[PDB]
Amino acid sequence: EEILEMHGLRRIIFDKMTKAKQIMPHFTVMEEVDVTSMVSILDSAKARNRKVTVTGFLARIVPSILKQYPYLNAIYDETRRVYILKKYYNIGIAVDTPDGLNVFVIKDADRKSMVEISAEISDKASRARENKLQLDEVQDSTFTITNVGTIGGIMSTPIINYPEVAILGVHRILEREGRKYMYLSLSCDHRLIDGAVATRFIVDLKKVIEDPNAIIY
Amino acid sequence: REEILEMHGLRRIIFDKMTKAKQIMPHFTVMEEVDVTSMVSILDSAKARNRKVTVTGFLARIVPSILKQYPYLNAIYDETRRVYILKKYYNIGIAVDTPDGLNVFVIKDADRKSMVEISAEISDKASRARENKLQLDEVQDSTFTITNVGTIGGIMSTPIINYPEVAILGVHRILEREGRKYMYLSLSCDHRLIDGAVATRFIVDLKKVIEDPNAIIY
Amino acid sequence: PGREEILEMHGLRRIIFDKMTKAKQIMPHFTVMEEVDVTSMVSILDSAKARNRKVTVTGFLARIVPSILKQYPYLNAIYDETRRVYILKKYYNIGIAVDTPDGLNVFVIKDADRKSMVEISAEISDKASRARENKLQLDEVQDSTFTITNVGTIGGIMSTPIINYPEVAILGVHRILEREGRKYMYLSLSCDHRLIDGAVATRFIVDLKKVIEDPNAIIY
Repeated sequence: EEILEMHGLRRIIFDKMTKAKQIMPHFTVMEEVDVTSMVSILDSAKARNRKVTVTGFLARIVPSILKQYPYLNAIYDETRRVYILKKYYNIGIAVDTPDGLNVFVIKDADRKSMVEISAEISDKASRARENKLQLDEVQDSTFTITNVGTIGGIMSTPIINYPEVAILGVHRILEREGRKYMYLSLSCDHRLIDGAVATRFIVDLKKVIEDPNAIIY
Repeated sequence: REEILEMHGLRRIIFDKMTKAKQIMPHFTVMEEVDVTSMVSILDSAKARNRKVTVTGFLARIVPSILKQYPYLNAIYDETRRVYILKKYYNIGIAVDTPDGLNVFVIKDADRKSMVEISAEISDKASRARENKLQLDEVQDSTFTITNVGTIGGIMSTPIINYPEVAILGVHRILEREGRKYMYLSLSCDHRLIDGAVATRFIVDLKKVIEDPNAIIY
Repeated sequence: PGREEILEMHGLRRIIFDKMTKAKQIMPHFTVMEEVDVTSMVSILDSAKARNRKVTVTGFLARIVPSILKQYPYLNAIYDETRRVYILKKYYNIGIAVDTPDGLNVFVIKDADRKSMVEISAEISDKASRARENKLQLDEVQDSTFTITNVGTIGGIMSTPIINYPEVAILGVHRILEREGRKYMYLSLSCDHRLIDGAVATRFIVDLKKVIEDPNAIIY
């Protein structure tokens, strides 16, 4: 039988994942989303230009709804008692590497359009796998998105990249009937993200991916 | 540019008691799918003359029934480790949203109460709950808890049992398929008292009823 | 009104209390799930319920899973109590979850990679039927490198299972469905989200979908 000891990166996640579920009791909701109009919005932007990914695109909406449900992007402090809510909506997106997991953070989302968000993610990925991500480039996420939905899955119950308060679960696009669906999932600090507040968000995010001719306004 | 926001009356009460919730009770939570077709037209008819009732208050009536079949799930955790205390009355925690936070109220002795007596209650217990007029009377010895979010959204959640009880039951949005109307159900519980198996055997033995309410007359 | 009743604790009950308390105490849990075209499997079972009793879903599954624990070695491990340790295991000894009157028991198909479909399915009843009668021996309940829990012999679409501590991964079997015009079923995974990352976890079950997905090829 072969062993090892906890190495560099694998060390960071060991201690941050223990912390994560050590401290924050998790609650998770899932919602079906008609990503049909979605798809053809991506299959149109792939032709007439370049880029956008399912991931990137979902990162363009996510802030604007964090804006609306304020409690969803805070972090939890040293101090039991307090919270620091956040008003600079910028996201992290977890990538697989060789050495381990990662979460580069694309700064103030709600100001880089969709194309950009999605080249940002690649520059930060194709480097993530080289692990040449300057330590600047991994801080200050108000909130995080995780997509297995490239590698597979249909539904996940993620662990909240601490010390954020929420994270979002992206997945494989599945073909039931004749319209393309994808389940999303949200896990969040149920010390503060209550019954409704939880859902009420995912349902709203749902509500947009499910009518993007709107996003325009 | 940030915002402090500590906590208040309730927030702080929920904080500690969610901390305390999922700190001791390890969580198995399972989901079955229910052909709630035959339940919906039950209700949708009672609108056309019977005044009520509600998806919840309906589940609430059957729920106790099925508890008496598997005692372990209507059981409260305790003080010292080493102690179990299952109860044999039935008061069901059913928890609405407020602007203040998550409130939870218990329909005392639901096993004696009527589909309507239940539902015509949850209403006057929750119109209050948001406008914050709810007596201590209305909030103590719960035996188990049900939590409808599908009046809002979602297909399935991973809800967290209300302490110190031992199981909980999530309800979520109702969707068409064939189109018969299904919706997913979920119940989470303590994996010390409720071995995985027997919880499943609870929701199916619930699932079954929701799919044969004719046969609720037993 | 009302009247409660204080119900104490026991050998096996209290050992479940423990394994469980201490399961989620330190295994911070992740869950993921895919859906399988179990339609091409399920029918295989059906040709062989006719001529060669028996073979199950649990049987079928048990005998594929290790060959997929081979590809990703990271989930076939114990979790160590000099804290920071590995014990990535390299032999496969698959666990099983089963309801016995007294409480949840587990047992192990010693060396799964060496046993054919039937033999394991023989062994499972020859142990469940004996855990039920509470006559199951100390060397049979040990050494599990990984465990499967089936509930869809009673129900469930999908559940978040709890690892048999101190293993490191668990796979959760469910009922089949009949979507249209196909027979699907949800599988589930739960693993220590440290010694097992984000992707990997799914990347795993997906390759396990893959070889339920086309059994026709699993002659070799």
